[PDB]
Amino acid sequence: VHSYGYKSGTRHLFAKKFRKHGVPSVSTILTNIKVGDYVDVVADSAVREGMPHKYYHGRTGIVWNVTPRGVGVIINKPVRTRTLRKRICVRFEHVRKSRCQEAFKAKEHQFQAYLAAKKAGKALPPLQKSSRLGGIVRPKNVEVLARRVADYEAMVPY
Amino acid sequence: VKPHLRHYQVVGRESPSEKNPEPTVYKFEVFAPNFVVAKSRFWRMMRVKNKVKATHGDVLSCKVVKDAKLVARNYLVDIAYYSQRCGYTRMVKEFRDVSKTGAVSQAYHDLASRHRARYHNIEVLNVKSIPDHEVKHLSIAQYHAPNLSFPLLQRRTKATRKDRAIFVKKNTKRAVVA
Amino acid sequence: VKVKSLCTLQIPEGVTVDVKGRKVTVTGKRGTLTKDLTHLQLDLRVDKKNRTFTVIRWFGSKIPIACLNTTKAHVQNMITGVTKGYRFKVRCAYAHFPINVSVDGQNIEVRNFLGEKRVRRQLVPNTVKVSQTDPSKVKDEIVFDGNDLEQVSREAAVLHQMCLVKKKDIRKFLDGIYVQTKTNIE
RNA sequence: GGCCAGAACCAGCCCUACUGCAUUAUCCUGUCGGGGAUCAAAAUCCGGCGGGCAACGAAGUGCAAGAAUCUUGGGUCUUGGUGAAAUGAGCGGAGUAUUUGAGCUGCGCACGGCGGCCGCACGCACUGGUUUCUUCUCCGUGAUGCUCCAUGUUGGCGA
RNA sequence: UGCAAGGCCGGAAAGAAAAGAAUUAGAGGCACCAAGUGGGCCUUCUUCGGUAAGCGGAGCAGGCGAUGCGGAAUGAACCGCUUAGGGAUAUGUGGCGUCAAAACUUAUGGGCUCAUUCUCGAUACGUGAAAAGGGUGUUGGUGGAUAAAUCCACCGGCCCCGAAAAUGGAUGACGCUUAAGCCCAAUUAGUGAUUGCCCAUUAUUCCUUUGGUAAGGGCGGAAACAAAUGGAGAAAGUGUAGCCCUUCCGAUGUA
RNA sequence: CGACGUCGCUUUUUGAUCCUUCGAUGUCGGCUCUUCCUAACCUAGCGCCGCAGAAGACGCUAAGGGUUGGAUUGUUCACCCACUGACAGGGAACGUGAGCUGGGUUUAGACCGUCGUGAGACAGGUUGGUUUUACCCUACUUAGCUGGAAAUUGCGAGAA
Ligand SMILES: [K+]
Ligand SMILES: [K+]
Ligand SMILES: [K+]
Ligand SMILES: [K+]
Ligand SMILES: [K+]
Ligand SMILES: [K+]
Ligand SMILES: [K+]
Ligand SMILES: [K+]
Ligand SMILES: [K+]
Ligand SMILES: [K+]
Ligand SMILES: [Mg+2]
Ligand SMILES: [Mg+2]
Ligand SMILES: [Mg+2]
Ligand SMILES: [Mg+2]
Ligand SMILES: [Mg+2]
Ligand SMILES: [Mg+2]
Ligand SMILES: [Mg+2]
Ligand SMILES: [Mg+2]
Ligand SMILES: [Mg+2]
Ligand SMILES: [Mg+2]
Ligand SMILES: [Mg+2]
Ligand SMILES: [Mg+2]
Ligand SMILES: [Mg+2]
Ligand code: NA
Repeated sequence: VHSYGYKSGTRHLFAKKFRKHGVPSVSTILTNIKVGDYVDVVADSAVREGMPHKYYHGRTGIVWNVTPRGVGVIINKPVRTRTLRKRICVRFEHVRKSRCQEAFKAKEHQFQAYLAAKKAGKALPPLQKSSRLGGIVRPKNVEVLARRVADYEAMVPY
Repeated sequence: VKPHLRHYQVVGRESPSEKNPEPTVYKFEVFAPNFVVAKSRFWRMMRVKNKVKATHGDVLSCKVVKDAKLVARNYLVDIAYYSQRCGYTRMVKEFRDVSKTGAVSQAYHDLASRHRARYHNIEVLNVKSIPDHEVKHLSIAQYHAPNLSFPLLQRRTKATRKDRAIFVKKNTKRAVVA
Repeated sequence: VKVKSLCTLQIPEGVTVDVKGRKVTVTGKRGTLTKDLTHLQLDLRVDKKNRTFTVIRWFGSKIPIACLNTTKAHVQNMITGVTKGYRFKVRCAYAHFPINVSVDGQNIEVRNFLGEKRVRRQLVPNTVKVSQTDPSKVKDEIVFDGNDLEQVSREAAVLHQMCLVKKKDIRKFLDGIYVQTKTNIE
């Protein structure tokens, strides 16, 4: 019956997309991974060397150690009543830089720029207004919404 | 008794966005017990017709339409109802009533009685006051007679609730237990 | 429902129709007839000056409306019976065994029906007169006479129904007592 | 009397009465033309056109905050009392006023036609004015009482 | 002077703006020592094997077990609600012809239905009783046709036929048919607005108990004050007849 | 009457399942005896027939009544002989063992055949092989005694 090997039930998981087959590209090689960075662990099916387990596909974590051809990532895994910090070792081809903190970093930089503008006395950008406020609506065209006899005939096939 | 359905005119639209800066404004005719049901029916119609969801639209008005002065009239109600085996069945009926809301409520009761149809499976297409000479059904046309009269027979006349009794003398009005 | 449904009948000069509580009585020459229609619940009016009998149904469906013409036909039958009466002529038809019918006062005895030894006896009510036509004019003919159509018939049928062929082909063995002519007496 | 019952009043509850604001127009009228049906009509019905509040027990439509104090509602054998600290718009002193709504109004500003003019149902500021009718407002009592218990009335029954 | 790492010294900090721009009956962590469990069973959906099975096997989550209470007459598990011990007042599911509380059979609501020996129907779950097929029963649609209104096909609704088992029997019993049946809609009825009524171990509130991850006050006798003829007590306190007072919240339960 | 299709019903058949019972609910047949069902064999009506008569077929309402004697076999069944108007089908813990009987099944003795090295095994054959208890409570069947309308009481008062 069902077996329990390392790669059981990965027929659609460890498969390349349609017309997107091939080994990793040059930009994947040239990417710099540092300790403390956030990375997504997505297995590249074409490499097959250093592939993570099927559980860690799609999980993101922080790299804890960098190695000539490998990367070690701390991934949270819930077992029973607590989550463990599993340190998995993969090849560099199975990790992508994570944009999870992109919005937070942009918010920090926006705050710093706003403080700089306030200190320098430059005029601040106008504040946004909610769309949930009231107002007078002047309609360009007003239509009548009603059910017609033809709708049932249209919905009835043959 | 006054009708259980009220005439609502629900005016609404989609919330303006960058793709639709000036959305179309739709007016809707509904007969509903309250304005919450009126708005629910309006948004159902907008979703199934104009592909507009209630979460992405707004309502400019949900007012009620006052009834005209009470006059014995003929009301043509074009209505439709859904059944599982029969699909959508559309019919046109004539009613004798004094108001549009009264005629539509009478139509809803008639559909429930004769076809086992509930409020949420019924869509009123139109209601209008038609002349005497355009009435097709004889059951409605029999009330157009200039001299129409009839006696009240087989009437179970009940006493006033304060004067009702359990035991009454046989040929007198004296109450023994009351 | 239909607010008003009517049926109107014309009363001849001799006969007078009287209605009271859905109980009709037609009195004229040759006798008097009475019918109890209290099970019908209709509005029965008689205009004596115009000699009309009207039966009305108010707010009636098809089932209640169906009784208007039945009541009109019943009253017409009573008028016709009071005026001219009813006469039913039945004939004894046989292949081999003659059917001997003897008529006493209000009593009919049938013998030798298909050779049977059993005698069939029928008692006729005093409101219906039974006679036997002499064989010189027409063979084996029995005449029922009376004002009530429902009473003149039934008698002609209890006579037909008592002489029924049993345990035999009825395509063959066609003998019996059959009503040939229904007519009046005046 | 530490019993039974009834009426009073307090306080707190819990029920009821008493209603204002906003809406309406597919509406309400009149009058013409049609159209309809009649013995003739009228009406149902549909167009113009002129008005407009169906009008507050108009509407069964939205929301209501109206001191049961004026103006002795009811209930509490569903609470505790009988003033052993009554905190009261309720007591007790003063005063005839006070401000707060509704009218009606000023100026600027928002707001609405239409492209700086017109409107403005009366928003906002001047806590603007007016006072025409609508309301009462203002003061007052620590515990030198740590805690608990202890204070009516009218009968019936108990000498 | 670049990177990488470990520091150090500054700087700034809506302590996270505005755009619908969170919420919390949110003290986070961290040990130690143990007990019962380790036959489970029911559903809603998803699902596999099997003709199925009150059959066997899974998924997610609830529930019985372990648990009463109010309701479906009766029923482990369905509906409502979950349980200190008492009151009042409200409800929920379910009801308001009698049994049986409540329409003393409500309306000044609209239609539909007549069912002769398992005797129409009326409680979801619970085919915890039924189809294929038929009806010139009645009353509603839809499309034609013809001209005093007809008749032709076609779809509903309720009723009827299909529809046979063994003790006498089960809408629940009686009964009901101007329903006490069915579909819809009211709340005193075109009068003037927006809560008919009746039933919980539920809600709200009141009283008492008990226990807190409980919250507070007071505790240096305040001055006075015999009897005959206001009184008592006041403990620096886990647990008592609990030191006293005030306040809040919880309270069922098999192993 | 009826393909091949299609929808049922039944629980007199086997199967499936494992819910009850393993500190025990007497296990086949027969006999006796009552009762119930109807999907009606006879018997009462009545339709229809390819229904002349006679004899039937098919259906309808109806379960009031009836439904036998034997040969072989433990049999239920089966089959045959014979009578009859007819010799219908079933249910009641596969009705009925403190009712019987015990032929069968299913101990221990023994024989055969086949199987086993054997002791032994057979859903194969054969022969021989303890059927306990009511005096209890109901239920039935008869047999006595005796109060009671506020069904014992109120004095609580209703005359076919
Ligand atoms: K009292
Ligand atoms: K429960
Ligand atoms: K009704
Ligand atoms: K306590
Ligand atoms: K202590
Ligand atoms: K036996
Ligand atoms: K051997
Ligand atoms: K043997
Ligand atoms: K033997
Ligand atoms: K033996
Ligand atoms: Mg165990
Ligand atoms: Mg109550
Ligand atoms: Mg009662
Ligand atoms: Mg203490
Ligand atoms: Mg406990
Ligand atoms: Mg035993
Ligand atoms: Mg036994
Ligand atoms: Mg019998
Ligand atoms: Mg047996
Ligand atoms: Mg026995
Ligand atoms: Mg025995
Ligand atoms: Mg033996
Ligand atoms: Mg007595
Ligand atoms: Na994939």
